[PDB]
Amino acid sequence: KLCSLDNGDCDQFCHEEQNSVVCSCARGYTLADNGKACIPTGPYPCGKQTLE
Amino acid sequence: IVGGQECKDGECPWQALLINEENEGFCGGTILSEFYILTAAHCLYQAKRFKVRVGDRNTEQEEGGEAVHEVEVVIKHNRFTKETYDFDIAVLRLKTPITFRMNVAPACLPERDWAESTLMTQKTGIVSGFGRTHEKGEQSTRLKMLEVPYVDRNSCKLSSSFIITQNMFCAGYDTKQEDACQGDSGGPHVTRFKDTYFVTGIVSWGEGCARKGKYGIYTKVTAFLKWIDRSMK
Ligand SMILES: CO[C@H]1CN(CC(=O)Nc2ccc(-n3ccccc3=O)cc2F)C[C@@H]1NC(=O)c1ccc(Cl)s1
Ligand SMILES: [Ca+2]
Ligand code: NA
Repeated sequence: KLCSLDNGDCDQFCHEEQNSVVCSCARGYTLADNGKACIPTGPYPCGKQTLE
Repeated sequence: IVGGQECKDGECPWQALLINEENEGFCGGTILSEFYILTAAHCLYQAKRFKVRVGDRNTEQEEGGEAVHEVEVVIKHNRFTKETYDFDIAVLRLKTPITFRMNVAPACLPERDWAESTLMTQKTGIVSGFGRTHEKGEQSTRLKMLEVPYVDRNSCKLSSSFIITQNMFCAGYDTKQEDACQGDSGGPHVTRFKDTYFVTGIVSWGEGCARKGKYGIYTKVTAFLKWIDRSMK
């Protein structure tokens, strides 16, 4: 796909790689099985407001 | 911060405040991990001895959750100079790791190419600090936050009496009375992308605060992502 269209449907980082989109996540998150979503590995992942 | 609003609870948890000997804040910083704080290189000349406060939103009143952390190693960009204010970035390693908690948590470092094409192309970013609330006013005891438009490089250069480098960007308003100010230096400029906030700027400098036809000048973090990386390992 393209990263310039809805961020390749990634939650975080997007890169174009062989005519297709590859998503990735910041440290403290692991890429979902769906290859789009970023799942935090602990209670205070970076860049998330502490609302709860 | 001139204009803007106080951060609501948990809204600005990556904010660190640098405090001199007299326990007074004089610069901000951004929490990057349990051991590291990002700040401005130019802040390290405005005090020899300083510490790092986190979890604070109201300096006058002490709450449940604030903490002070001593500085272990100061890592200052080797190319910063007061002459030019270029390479205006430093990292600090604390003596004791932060415990993340309400109002205390790190901002994310983005991947560079994605940040360039995706974060720096947003309409606006967020800057935050306990700095002066007017050019000639006092610092705020409440932590404030402010949305600032990204401002085009050419326009910024024209507006400016000092050289803007590729390690700087401009953000803020032409005449609207909102900006960062003395005391916010070193603090966070972050950009929100789908509910996650990524470090994009470091409050760096400005001619006065919120002056008409002058913008806020921020260190361009994307130039320094590898540098911050090396500094933290
Ligand atoms: C009243 O508060 C003001 C007073 N200012 C004092 C000051 O020295 N500002 C400057 C700092 C650096 C520079 N500068 C930039 C490039 C090359 C040489 C050089 O000297 C100019 C300043 F005016 C700094 C302070 N303003 C700010 O910190 C900011 C305003 C908007 C942002 Cl973002 S930081
Ligand atoms: Ca307090
Ligand atoms: Na202005």
